[PDB]
Amino acid sequence: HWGYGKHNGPEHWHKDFPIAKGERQSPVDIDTHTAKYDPSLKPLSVSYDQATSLRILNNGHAFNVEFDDSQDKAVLKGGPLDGTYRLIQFHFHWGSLDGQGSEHTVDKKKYAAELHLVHWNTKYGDFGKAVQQPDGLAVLGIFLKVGSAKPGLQKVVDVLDSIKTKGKSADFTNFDPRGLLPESLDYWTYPGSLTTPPLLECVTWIVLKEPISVSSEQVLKFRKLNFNGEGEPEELMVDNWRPAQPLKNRQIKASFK
Ligand SMILES: CC(=O)O[C@@H]1[C@H](O)[C@@H](O)O[C@H](COS(N)(=O)=O)[C@H]1OC(C)=O
Ligand SMILES: [Zn+2]
Repeated sequence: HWGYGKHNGPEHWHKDFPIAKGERQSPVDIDTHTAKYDPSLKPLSVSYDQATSLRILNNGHAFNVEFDDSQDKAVLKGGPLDGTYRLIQFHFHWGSLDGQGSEHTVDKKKYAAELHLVHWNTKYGDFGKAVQQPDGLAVLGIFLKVGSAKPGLQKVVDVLDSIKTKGKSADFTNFDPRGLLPESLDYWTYPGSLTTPPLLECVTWIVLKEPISVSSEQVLKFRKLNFNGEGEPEELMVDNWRPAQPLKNRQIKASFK
């Protein structure tokens, strides 16, 4: 099926997933000088105090830190969002080199990686139904640049050795996603899609202006993961990012001037 290699990569997805060429695909390039400050946006509210992480899994495309979303334990509200969006998982996209890896770009600039915290609109009862709605999901995107270490990320980095290959998973309780946030919640926002198949156009993207720094040693460990299952020839997990798509009939709004 789909992947990021030369033969199954994003340039091919449209064949199985025609929506790949759709009205509101992600990611996109964020042109800081075309984005419009929107004074009517409410402050963004990240409420990750009761967050309950459960497990980390290598699914052959990325690794997912999964959260207990049977209740409003960790939610996202405010900003451009209507209602309550519940945290289900976070994951990353990254490159084979520090100059690439992010999905969204800022004035065409690629970051070394991009963290995605995925939430679903609780008005729809479950994730499956929410992906079928134009306001079904809210993904909080955070850029990673290489520099000094992010201590809050290190717990994640150390467990990757135990989920090297596709299908593997490890326990991952008591992780606090608040340690992954930058100091500022200034953001850009636009309507978009999942960035992997099925590429459903159900996402309100919230992309933070301020990157977090991670060390080269931290990102290197991301790059030791495998796309392949155990006992197969090694395909390093790198460059699992979709390039920017056309903005078309959309506007990006900023929470700041
Ligand atoms: C459970 C799972 O497979 O998660 C996917 C995975 O984390 C990652 O490859 O990105 C996808 C792309 O989503 S992302 N980039 O839009 O936020 C995720 O897909 C979805 C449906 O959550
Ligand atoms: Zn993602």
